[PDB]
Amino acid sequence: WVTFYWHWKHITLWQGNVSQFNESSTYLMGWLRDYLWLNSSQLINGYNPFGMNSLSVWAWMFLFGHLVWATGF
Amino acid sequence: KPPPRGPKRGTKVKILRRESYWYNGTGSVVTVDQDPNTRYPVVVRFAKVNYAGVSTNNYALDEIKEVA
Amino acid sequence: KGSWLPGLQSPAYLDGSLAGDNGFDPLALAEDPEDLRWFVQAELVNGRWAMLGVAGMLIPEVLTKAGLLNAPEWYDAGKETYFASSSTLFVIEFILFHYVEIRRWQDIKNPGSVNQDPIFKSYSLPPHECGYPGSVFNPLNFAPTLENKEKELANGRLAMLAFLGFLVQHNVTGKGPFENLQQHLADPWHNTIIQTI
Amino acid sequence: AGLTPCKESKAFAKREKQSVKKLNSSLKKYAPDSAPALAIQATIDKTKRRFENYGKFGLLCGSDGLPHLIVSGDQRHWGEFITPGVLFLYIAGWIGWVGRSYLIAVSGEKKPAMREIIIDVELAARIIPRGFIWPVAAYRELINGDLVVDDADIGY
Amino acid sequence: MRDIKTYLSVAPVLSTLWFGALAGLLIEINRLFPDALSFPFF
Amino acid sequence: EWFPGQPRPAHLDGSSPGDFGFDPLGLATVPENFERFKESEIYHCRWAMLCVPGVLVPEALGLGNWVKAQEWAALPDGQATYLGNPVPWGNLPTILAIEFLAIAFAEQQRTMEKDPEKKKYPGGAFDPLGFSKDPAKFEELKLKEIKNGRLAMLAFVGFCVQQSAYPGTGPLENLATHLADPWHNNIGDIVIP
Ligand code: CLA
Ligand code: CLA
Ligand SMILES: CC(/C=C/C=C(C)/C=C/[C@@]12O[C@]1(C)C[C@@H](O)CC2(C)C)=C\C=C\C=C(C)\C=C\C=C(C)\C=C\[C@@]12O[C@]1(C)C[C@@H](O)CC2(C)C
Ligand SMILES: CC1=C[C@H](O)CC(C)(C)[C@H]1/C=C/C(C)=C/C=C/C(C)=C/C=C/C=C(C)/C=C/C=C(C)/C=C/C1=C(C)C[C@H](O)CC1(C)C
Repeated sequence: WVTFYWHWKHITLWQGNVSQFNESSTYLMGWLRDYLWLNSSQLINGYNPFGMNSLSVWAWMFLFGHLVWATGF
Repeated sequence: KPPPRGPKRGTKVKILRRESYWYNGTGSVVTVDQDPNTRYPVVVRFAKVNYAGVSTNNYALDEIKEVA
Repeated sequence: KGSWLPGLQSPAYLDGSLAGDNGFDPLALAEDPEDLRWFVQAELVNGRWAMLGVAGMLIPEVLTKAGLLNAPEWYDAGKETYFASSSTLFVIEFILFHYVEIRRWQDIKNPGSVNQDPIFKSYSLPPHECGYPGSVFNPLNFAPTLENKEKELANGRLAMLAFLGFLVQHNVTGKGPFENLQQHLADPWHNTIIQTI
Repeated sequence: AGLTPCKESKAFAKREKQSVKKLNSSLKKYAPDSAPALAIQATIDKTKRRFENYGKFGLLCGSDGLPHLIVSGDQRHWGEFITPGVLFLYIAGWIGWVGRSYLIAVSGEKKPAMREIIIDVELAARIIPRGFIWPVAAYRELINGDLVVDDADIGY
Repeated sequence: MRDIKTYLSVAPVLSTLWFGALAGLLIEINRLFPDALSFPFF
Repeated sequence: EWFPGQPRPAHLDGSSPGDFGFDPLGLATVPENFERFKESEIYHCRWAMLCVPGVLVPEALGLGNWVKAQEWAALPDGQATYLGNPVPWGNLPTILAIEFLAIAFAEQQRTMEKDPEKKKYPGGAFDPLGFSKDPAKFEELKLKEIKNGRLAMLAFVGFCVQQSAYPGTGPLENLATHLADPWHNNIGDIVIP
């Protein structure tokens, strides 16, 4: 939670649009939409049937996480 | 004529034992075996049932206070 | 005595020894004797000061609307300009009352303790009855008998009621209650709580 | 901290305008008399008078066109926390005291569980309205020390 | 008859009716005071 | 008693000058704590009693403010003044040094002596004329010192709060101003609540 808060705050400040944070950070759907959904769109397209990118590893590693975690269950 | 130990009857007792569910608890004597070869001759009923479902157990006299 | 419900039995709390008993406790508050004493004293003081207040409301209003005098409304008297500013008289009130009321409370906690004026040793006080103080309060030698305490308490209860009425009617209206009475006498049906909402 | 009341700010007016505008644009797809269209216009005027009411009670108002409470303690803005807070505290004390008194009363029976599952609705009714005493009564309790216990922990 | 009274005094039904009454009170207040955000009485 | 009706707690049976039976926080339940509190009370009242006229005397007569008497320390070239006399060595370092040495040295040599009665009441060479002549008079003047010093401490609290509410003023000044006009020059303007 702490790191979510810090990262969203800074990722808004760096783009100069802290206004968006202040507006749509008070309703959870705002967090799921403006913070996770959108900011993940550069990642999940790391590798597609049209090739790959520098981001490939992370995308791969990303999925890796969402697997190992599940195995814990 | 030999003085029977333990309270008489109905005497609400305060438990002094530590390792029972009713430590600092208020129970009721139901009888005491006058045999001096026992090692826990008093027996007490409660109004609160413990984890094992039981509601009675044994004690000596040292672990009792004859409150009233 | 006069149970205000011709069928209900009075609880054991209010036997009839204390003045004004009617068994009027449908919520069993004072069923503890010391709290009963507490509320006796509280009712006494509230009723006395409520009588005072309702007099200070009604009598000035009618004497002004009569043309004999001129004095603002009890609510319109705050902003008025006197020889003394508000805060001055307020702090003087505060100190004098923090003396008198704390003496009253000390008497409440301890029957017959703080009797004498601790300045001079004669002139002090004849022993009293709690809630009904002694000499320097009843100069006319009125005998504290029954039908005096009952009349006191009844007048004081009705005074409390009338004061709450004054306050809430000023809230809804802001006008002089005697003007409400005049409008009422004009037409009680056209003038009541119903129309003003 | 610079929060102007939206009796005077602008973004509030912009929010109000856009809301009533989308509502009105939705309104013109039915008969001007159809009960659904009637309820639509009703909600339009309702949210309008809401915006009006908000522009009547000193509501300091954000830089983005939104109300923002001021709970700093200053009773100037007290119609948000202080008075509703003490009102809810009164209600909660009511409920807590009435429940505690009911339980303390019904404790004296054969197996109080039978009356804890199936309430003594008669005793419940003649115990329930005592709420008006919860501040004062408990008070005296603490005065007389009849509210807490010292070394009785289990059993009762 | 008294049996059905003691049955009605069983916590489920009593709770359901109590909660229904409370919810009705709340929704009626909301109807008579739409959006009711502040305390504009004092 | 200071309070009528409220009974005196156990360990306040008079038996000491100044004991009018006031201890609502029960700090005096400890004998050593009690004697230490008596000693510190005597120190406090005695200091404040010496140190109120050191404010009054200058404030009225030829001096200025009781805050500016030390103004010499705020600025570099400050030199103290005796009613209009800048003594040659009234500079900051010398008075600082004599304060340090005298106060520390003395109060050490005096405190390190445990009579224990001499601590609260020195006497010794501070009673060669025998103002301890009369024991009745002795306890009486003890009570007198305690009361006067309690008052002086109250007076210092008043000085503090007054100079706070009135930035840069004088006790006698504010007294003359308020007296000059009764019902609108007082604590009222400060505290409605
Ligand atoms: C001494 C008590 C007393 C008296 C004489 C009055 C008298 C009056 N009140 Mg009033 N009032 C009182 C207490 C009292 N009130 C209390 C305690 C409250 C708070 C609940 C109110 C709240 C109130 C409102 C909100 C309004 C009035 C109004 C009025 C006036 C028109 C009557 C009316 O609308 O019904 C009065 C309405 C009430 C709710 C009063 C209830 C009083 C209770 C039931 C006790 C009184 C019983 C008493 C024994 C019977 C009357 C005694 C009398 C014949 C001597 C009238 C002058 C109206 C007004 O000024 O318009 C002209 C108005 O709008 N009153
Ligand atoms: C009137 C009954 C009553 C009272 C006076 C209290 C009082 C208290 N509870 Mg509590 N509690 C109750 C019922 C009650 N409880 C019930 C029924 C449950 C089970 C759901 C709990 C579960 C509970 C937990 C888990 C905790 C407390 C805690 C506490 C303490 C702090 C307040 C708090 O955190 O509550 C928070 C509020 C609640 C938990 C809501 C419960 C209140 C219920 C809904 C009221 C029940 C009323 C009754 C059943 C309805 C019948 C009405 C009448 C006609 C008979 C306080 C001593 C805390 C503690 O230990 O503090 C040190 C804590 O951690 N309570
Ligand atoms: C109504 C009231 C209390 C009523 C309580 C009642 C009925 C309680 C009844 C119950 O408890 C019992 C009996 C038994 C329970 O089982 C049932 C209930 C129902 C719970 C108190 C009013 C009490 C009202 C009081 C004390 C009013 C005092 C007014 C004053 C001092 C006026 C002052 C001023 O008018 C002047 C003097 C000058 C003006 O210019 C300015 C001001 C300041 C406005
Ligand atoms: C001279 C001069 C001049 C110049 O110019 C300047 C100068 C320098 C400043 C000066 C001065 C100096 C000095 C010396 C000072 C000091 C003072 C003091 C000591 C004080 C105290 C002071 C002190 C004080 C008050 C104290 C107080 C206290 C108190 C209240 C307490 C109380 C109490 C008690 C008992 C007990 C109980 O149970 C509780 C209580 C309640 C808690």
